[PDB]
Amino acid sequence: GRFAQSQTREDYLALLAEDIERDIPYDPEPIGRYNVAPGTKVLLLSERDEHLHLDPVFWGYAPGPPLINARVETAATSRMFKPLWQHGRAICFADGWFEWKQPFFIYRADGQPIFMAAIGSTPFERGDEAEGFLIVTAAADQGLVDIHDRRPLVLSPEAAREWMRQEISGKEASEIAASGCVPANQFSWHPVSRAVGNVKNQGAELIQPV
Repeated sequence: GRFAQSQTREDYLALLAEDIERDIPYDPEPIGRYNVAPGTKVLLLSERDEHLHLDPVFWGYAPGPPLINARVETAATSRMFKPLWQHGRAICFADGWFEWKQPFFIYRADGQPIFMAAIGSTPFERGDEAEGFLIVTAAADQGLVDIHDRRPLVLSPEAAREWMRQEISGKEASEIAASGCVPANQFSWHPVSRAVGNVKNQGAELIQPV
């Protein structure tokens, strides 16, 4: 599991929320992460107290090496994940994600951010070291099948906002996940350097065609 989250907070928030619906202090500095790895703290978007918040949350979830993904096919009915599907929905924004067929970087053709569905342990603001978030995954569709069998569940801006709502049930979230998934025809992709494999590599070049 690996993705890029390189731009500024405002770059990611433009499609999701007007200024007054956010409690996300202004910071003009790019997040600047070209190679986001599991087991690190990642800026995670969620809704509480009627506002969007951005909290640094552990990418991983360990029961009693940590899990990093939750399959959409089973998460909502999972004995482990069903409560998180109900109460711990979030969004992890990104520029695109990496997968290894030879690594590829996958991103929206229109250049807009991807809003990846996530589930995790609320309250997110507690900075838990073990009970963090997971990225929800789906089966690869269309051209993506030739790269890998899985992909992140990516939601449209409308669906991402709905997904995060505390007034939305697990059942409603399952409907939103189905109808709001961004299909593969909306993405482009290209091979990138093999350097992305080593997490010590963090340069801007990692997302460029090779």
